[PDB]
Amino acid sequence: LDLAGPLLAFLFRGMFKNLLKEVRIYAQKFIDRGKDFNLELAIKTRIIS
Amino acid sequence: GVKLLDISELDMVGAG
Amino acid sequence: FIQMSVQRIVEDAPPIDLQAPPRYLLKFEQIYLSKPTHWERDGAPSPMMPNEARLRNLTYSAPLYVDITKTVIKEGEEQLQTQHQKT
Repeated sequence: LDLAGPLLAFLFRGMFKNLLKEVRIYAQKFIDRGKDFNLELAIKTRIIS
Repeated sequence: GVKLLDISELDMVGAG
Repeated sequence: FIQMSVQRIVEDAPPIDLQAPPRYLLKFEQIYLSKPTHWERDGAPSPMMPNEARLRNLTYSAPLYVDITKTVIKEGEEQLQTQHQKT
């Protein structure tokens, strides 16, 4: 019986995967520009929320 | 385990 | 879920590796929650009560922070490890 716990864990997996994909895209974009990315702007917080 | 933060340790970065 | 499974989902995530060359590593280590708070239009945190959430059509939610270690190597055989606390 998947309760709130396993269920929310299942969602949080995909959402954290998507967050890591987003910061990968942002960091690759700014690294290929030759300059350091700001980590705090790389995170799109609205994915999880 | 996940730590708890008190409300006084929340910096006002969410406003900036 | 909150106390254990979230921290495990973060810990078992593979660290992020980026190139152009300048190598960049990202690793998430520790997880933090505060009590459910609310920032008004002034951006001022305040403890949000569930009755307020029912009444004002808010979401009884707690912000989530993570400690992140970025380890950048500029192919000079040196690693700069900068840590952002409570991101």
